Formats: sequence, C-alpha cells, structure tokens
Amino acid sequence: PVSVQQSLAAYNQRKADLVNRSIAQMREATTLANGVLASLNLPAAIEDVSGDTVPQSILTKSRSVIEQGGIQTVDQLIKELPELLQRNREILDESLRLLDEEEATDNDLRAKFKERWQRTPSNELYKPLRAEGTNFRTVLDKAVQADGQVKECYQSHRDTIVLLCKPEPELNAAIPSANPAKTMQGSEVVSVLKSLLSNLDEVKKEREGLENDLKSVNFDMTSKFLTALAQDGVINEEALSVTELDRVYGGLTTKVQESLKKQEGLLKNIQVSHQEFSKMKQSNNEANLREEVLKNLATAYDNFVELVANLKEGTKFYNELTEILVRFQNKCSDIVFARKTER
Repeated sequence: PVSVQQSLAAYNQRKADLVNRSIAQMREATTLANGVLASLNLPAAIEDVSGDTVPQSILTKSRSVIEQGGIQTVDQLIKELPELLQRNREILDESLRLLDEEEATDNDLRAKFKERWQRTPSNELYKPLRAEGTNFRTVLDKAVQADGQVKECYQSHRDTIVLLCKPEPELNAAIPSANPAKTMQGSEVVSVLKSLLSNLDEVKKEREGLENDLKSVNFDMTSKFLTALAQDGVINEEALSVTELDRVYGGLTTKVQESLKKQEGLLKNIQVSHQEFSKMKQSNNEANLREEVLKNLATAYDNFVELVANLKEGTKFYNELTEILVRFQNKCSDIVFARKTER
C-alpha cells in the first residue's frame, strides 16, 4: 500500500484495459456496420447504375483478395491450427502427469510409514499448481470452442470466396446479368446516398488513427507515485491513476464515444434512405438474382477479412500460450525435483 512497484503494475493493468476496451468497441462497431451495409448491399447496388455487368466495389473487393492470396492464405492457416493446439494440450497434460505421479508416490509413502514420513504432503503443496493447471485448461476448452466456431464459419462461406478470384469468368458466374439497369441513375437521392456511404469511410479510417493514437501513449507514473509517498505516508493508487488516466486518455476517450454515437445517426438515417430508394420496387424475378447475390458478396468479403485476423491471432496466441506452458512445465518438474532431492 506504499510500494511504488506494485502501484505501477496496477496502472499498467488499468491503462491496458482502458485501451483494449476502447479498441474493442470500435472493432465491433466497424463489423456491425459492414453487416448492416452488406445486408443492404449499398456499395454494390448504387454502383449497379450500369446493371449489365457491375464490376464495381466488388472487383475492388476481389483484387484486394487476390492481393491477399485468396483461400491459399486461409486454407493453409486453418489446417495449421489443430497441431498448434495439440502441442498445447500435451505440455499441460505432461505438467500434470509429473505432478500426479510424485503425489501418488508421496501418498503411499505416508500410508506405508506415517509419522516417519513427516514432510508436508504433495496433496497440499500442489493445490496452487493444480488451481493454476485448471485455468490453462479453461482457456483451452474455450479456444477449442472458438476454433470450432471458425471452422463452420469459413466452411460455410468458402463457396462464395473461390468464385471471387476470377477476372472475366467473374461475370458468367457471379453476375446473373438481370437487365435491371434503371434510368434511375445519379438522381438526387442517389448522390445523398454516395456521400452518406463515403462519410462512413472517413469514419472507418480514423479508427486506425484513434487506435494507434491510443496504443502510442506511455505515461510513467513513477514520479507521480514517489511524490505521493513523500507527501503523505502512503500511495492511493486508484485515485492517482484515475485522475491521470483522464488527463492522458480523456481526450481520446471522447473521440471514441464520438466515433460510436456518430455512427448511430449515420446508421438509422439509411435504413430509412434505402427504403426511400426502392418505393419504385424494381423487378421481383431477374433483379432478385441481381439483388440477393450482391448482398451475399460483400458478406463473403467482410467475413473473409474477419477470418484472417481470427486465424492470424489464434496462431500468435497459441505460440505465446506455449511459451507460457513450458514455464509451467519446468516449474512442476522443478518442484518434483525438489521432492526427490528432499531430505
């Protein structure tokens, strides 16, 4: 309660959460937009003015996947995961084998002798280790569950990706060619839509800035903490941190609230606008093919995007988890060493 070192540790904890939480809000909002925006396929069906073909905000989206490497990026990563996770089951399962085994020796030693086997029991001693052990496990299970959720997600969408790596066959398939092109071109309500759609980008973009700006902050409370100790007999970490957390992130916290509760206005004022776009109800047949598809295309893009990250980071994770468990292992085997070497 008067240690600067621990006081610092708290700040990093409190700082990290502030930042993380803030990043998460923005990343979930960006995806929630893309879902809405592709649930109504706006980029696709404004650029559909030239009905015939429509290589538009999707050839765009196809080029960037070709750039990306297509499934050959995904399909490679996905197959790689179970091995990584198996590595991790194993390290944990050994650590606990080591433990279960000495413990069993110990248990029969006090059984055979009694008084004369007077050390403190492995029962009791490895209770923390086990506690620790079972959390790793919790992590794994949830990791398996999340990894399951992924395998369905791409598995399902995959069809709609393979078809997005074509330069001219793209038409003959993707394009149903509905003949729907309306003289309803760049009319008043179609331009108010383009800007309201490109505003959302200037919104989409700044979120990188906001994110990076948030991570780039480093403050260092040491001086602040020492001075509180040398003025009062104590350190009141919560109060010191809160007050300096606002001074340092409060200006980036509003920019976060002001990116979110601005998206609110931009969202609900299009649900309306997109209906005020189709009170002309086009054609419930050929344009169906023209419609539902474009709606099913941007989701194939959006979902691909969110699919590399999940993967890339599940990987990153797994290898950090590993370097964590190994440490766990060693600790178990050290403690085990301590017991044979004991007395």
